[PDB]
Amino acid sequence: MSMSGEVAKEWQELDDAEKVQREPLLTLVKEIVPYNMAHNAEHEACDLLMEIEQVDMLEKDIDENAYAKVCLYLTSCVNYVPEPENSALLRCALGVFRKFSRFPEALRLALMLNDMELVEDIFTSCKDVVVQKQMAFMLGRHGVFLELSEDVEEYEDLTEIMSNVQLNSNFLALARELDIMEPKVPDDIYKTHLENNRFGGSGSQVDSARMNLASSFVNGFVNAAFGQDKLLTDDGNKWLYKNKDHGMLSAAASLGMILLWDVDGGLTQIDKYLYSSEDYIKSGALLACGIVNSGVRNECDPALALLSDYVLHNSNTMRLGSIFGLGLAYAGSNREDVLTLLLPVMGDSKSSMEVAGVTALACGMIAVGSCNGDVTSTILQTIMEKSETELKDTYARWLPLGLGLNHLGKGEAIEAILAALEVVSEPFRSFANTLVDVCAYAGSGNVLKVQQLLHICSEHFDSKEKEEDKDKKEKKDKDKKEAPADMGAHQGVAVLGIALIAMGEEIGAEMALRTFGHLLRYGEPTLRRAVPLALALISVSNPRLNILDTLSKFSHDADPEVSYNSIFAMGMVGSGTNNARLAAMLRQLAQYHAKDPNNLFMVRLAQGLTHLGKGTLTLCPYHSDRQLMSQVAVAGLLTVLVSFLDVRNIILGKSHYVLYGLVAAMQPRMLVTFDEELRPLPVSVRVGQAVDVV
Amino acid sequence: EEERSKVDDLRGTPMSVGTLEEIIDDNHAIVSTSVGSEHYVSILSFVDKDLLEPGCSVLLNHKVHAVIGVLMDDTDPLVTVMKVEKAPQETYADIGGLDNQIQEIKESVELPLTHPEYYEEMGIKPPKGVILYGPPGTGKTLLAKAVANQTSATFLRVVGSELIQKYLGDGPKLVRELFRVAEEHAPSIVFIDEIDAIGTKRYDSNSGGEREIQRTMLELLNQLDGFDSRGDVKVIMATNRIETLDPALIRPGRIDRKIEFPLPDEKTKKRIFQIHTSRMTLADDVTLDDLIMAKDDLSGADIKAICTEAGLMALRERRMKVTNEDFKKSKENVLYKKQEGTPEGLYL
Repeated sequence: MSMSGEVAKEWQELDDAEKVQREPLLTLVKEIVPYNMAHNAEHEACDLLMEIEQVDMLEKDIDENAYAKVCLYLTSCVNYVPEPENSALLRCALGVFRKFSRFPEALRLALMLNDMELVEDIFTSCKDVVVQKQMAFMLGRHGVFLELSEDVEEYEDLTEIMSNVQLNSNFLALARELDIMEPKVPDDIYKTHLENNRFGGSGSQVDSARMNLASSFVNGFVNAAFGQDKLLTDDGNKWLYKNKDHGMLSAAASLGMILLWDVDGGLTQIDKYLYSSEDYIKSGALLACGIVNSGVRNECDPALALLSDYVLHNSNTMRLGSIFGLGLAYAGSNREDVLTLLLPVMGDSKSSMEVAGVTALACGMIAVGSCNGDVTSTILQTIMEKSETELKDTYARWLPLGLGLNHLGKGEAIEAILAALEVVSEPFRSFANTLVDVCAYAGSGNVLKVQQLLHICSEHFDSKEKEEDKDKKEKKDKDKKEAPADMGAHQGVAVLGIALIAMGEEIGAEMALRTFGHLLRYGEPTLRRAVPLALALISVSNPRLNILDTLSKFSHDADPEVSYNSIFAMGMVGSGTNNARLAAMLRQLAQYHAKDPNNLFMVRLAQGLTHLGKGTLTLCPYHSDRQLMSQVAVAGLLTVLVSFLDVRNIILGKSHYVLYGLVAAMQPRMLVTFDEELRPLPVSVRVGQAVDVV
Repeated sequence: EEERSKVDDLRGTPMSVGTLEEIIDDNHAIVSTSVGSEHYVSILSFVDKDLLEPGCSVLLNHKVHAVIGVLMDDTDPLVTVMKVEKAPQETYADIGGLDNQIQEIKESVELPLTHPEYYEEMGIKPPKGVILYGPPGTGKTLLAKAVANQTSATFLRVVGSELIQKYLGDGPKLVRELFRVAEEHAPSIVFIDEIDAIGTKRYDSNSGGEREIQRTMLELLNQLDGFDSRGDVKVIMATNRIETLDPALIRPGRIDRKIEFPLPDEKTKKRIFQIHTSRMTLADDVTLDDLIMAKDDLSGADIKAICTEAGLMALRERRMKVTNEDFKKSKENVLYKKQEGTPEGLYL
């Protein structure tokens, strides 16, 4: 019209086409082009506000985007009746995509505020009420795909439109960096459960059909996988050759080949150190000496015979680390020893864990992928023989570690048979017992299990176990973000919050320093004692900066309880890498005059922070650690704990044969460490030797 | 909570703000308040006496001349100048064309901080910073790494200039400028630029002249020499031409790396302008083949100036247009500007 080409700048040329609409339709863009093309003219981009409506109703595309570059506003609300809107929008949907990638094969757009913002602004009304399946599927743009989805449960989002491997490589890569901040990640194939045949088959189809370059993610996948669950479900999903792929499965030759490679990257001293300690006969500690020979040998039977014959003396809990080496020796590859491993169980009423519960733990933990399936039914049948003598307390801690480890989705339920013994009613012993007892049975994930076990146990309620009971629901759902919503209670016992922040948040970036720092300053006294315990999870990213900083003030504190949780906070997550600050800090720590095991628990556990399963041949020399443990053992003089510490640094020191690292790069979590490490907090007598299994 | 309503009667409500003089081992702390008054103050409260140090703003209670505690000190007009950050608004996407120079010193500025393992095993270490020089922007050439060092740790820019900064000299309060900014973070980068000492028109006010400008530079050495400083405070010096530093001054630093950037070539100038215009061009359409071919030669300084006036003269048309008779006439002004001093020489 003539008003659009006026020299005056007076408003407005917007929305004026709604008043008189059908009449201006008689004209065409031929009147509009001389005003916008000629320079030194008024209403250049202002005339596009009326033109964006004419090009939209005429289905012309790439013109509406070019005219909306300056506008950026009227594109949202534009003329209401939805039928003309959703009609031309699908014409605009399919019509803009054909204007892109016409070369063909990119060049890509060219998130830009023109193309990506216009499809995002219109996507509002798209995700509001009508239609479905906007240009994000048609154009295949991964940039708009991040803005395509809306807040929803991601469990059903694991499926996508199938395409070529070329585009799927970039699709899964850019969808991964979107899901690293999201609770669910592509790595969830481990955790989930699921358990359907979909992920097992699709996991083996990414390397299909090439069996040569498949060496990665297949050959290195089966050998580094300790559990049979990944080697069972994927066995039916692996079609290569026929029936003979089991040689690289079951962890028979798998664990044997990587163990020989650990010897090539090893090794650990055998004759020198052990036979020299044999002239010292048996130390008065009866604590860390058994687990030594466990990981070391592996496989040799002569060292296994000294274990057995000795521990028939039955003295105290010393049998723990020993019989744990009975199975682990032959089980280093496969199967193994699972026949005579469970024989001492019924051969030794327990009446406690330190007597017959040792060998009963052996078959459970040393299993590592069994099931198979005889070991499952064997462990359940073996524990049903001993009930009143176990009873509900001491051996009920380790028994769930023989099932939930291998299979989180196992159909066999061992909880109901054990839960009938809770009639002992003891609130004290049940603390460290029922904590990991109900939690380590299975990973669950159906939300129905935690509701069941809450009604049958409580009944009522235990007034104590209900603390640790709700933490299982926090452990059940992994980093689902429901945990920050579950901490609003914040009971005076405070055990809820500390276990909630650690396990309830798993992500690459911490982001928890705002909440973790708030609970310690706003929390009641004595809570700061258990605050560092959350450092075993969220600190796996950059433990160097944040950990030793705050723990430096907590290490010199005179309170023995907080100093016991300080060195533990660093602990394993802080022992991954060495440094000169860690070695220089070791000075003056062992020079303290303080008594009690907290003194040597601070210094000696930090001696294992110099490396994990590395050396000594190749690489770090053992003479440096030998002179350190010898000079510190000359004090007191015994103080038998000086014989505990010098054998403590060689627990993980001389074991080797396992590189962890992390464990693990696949992002699982060790269920034996988080279990046992919570007992040393109210440490009394034998709760420290249960942790010595590691 | 209760300590707020308890000690308030023990100190206040009224009190005074004095200064600290000296401390005696008998717990009597001599303080001095305006004007010319001393006293013996023995207080066990809230101290913290070790962190104080004299010259402090420490309070003095009215009854009777006792120090209950401290609040804070701002202090002086001197701190309000810089106000951090500086944040990386000078971007590596504003520079380009230099390769052999950009590789070497990138290590020295990144040699501290990351990769500490082989840095501490050395134990000698080069914690001297670096040194820059050269016209017009040869010192500004690697300044882009100093702003690239603003993405982590901390940066400081101190204008050396010539006259306005005088003082005793004694350099008393400029060491304060370096010290107060390092107290916030304590990594540091300290940058000095444009030393005019050789190009002075005259001495400023009562300083010297001649040797007293030299002795405050010799004090600039003794500060920087220096006894005794361990950490950083990473020292970076820059100027147009350095005849200044004595053979003694270069030995502490910078004895490792000092830089020289040669005049740009056709590859650098094209990479200078195209990268400078990567954010913003003029009327798009810009081709760099005829730009470096027409004017031969001169630094990439003025190539932005002729483009500054390019869209500026076209702004008489309020956005976009080019007049062939006017553009080459407006280009004649800068073309002759460099064509007045064309020969040297034969600089060769």
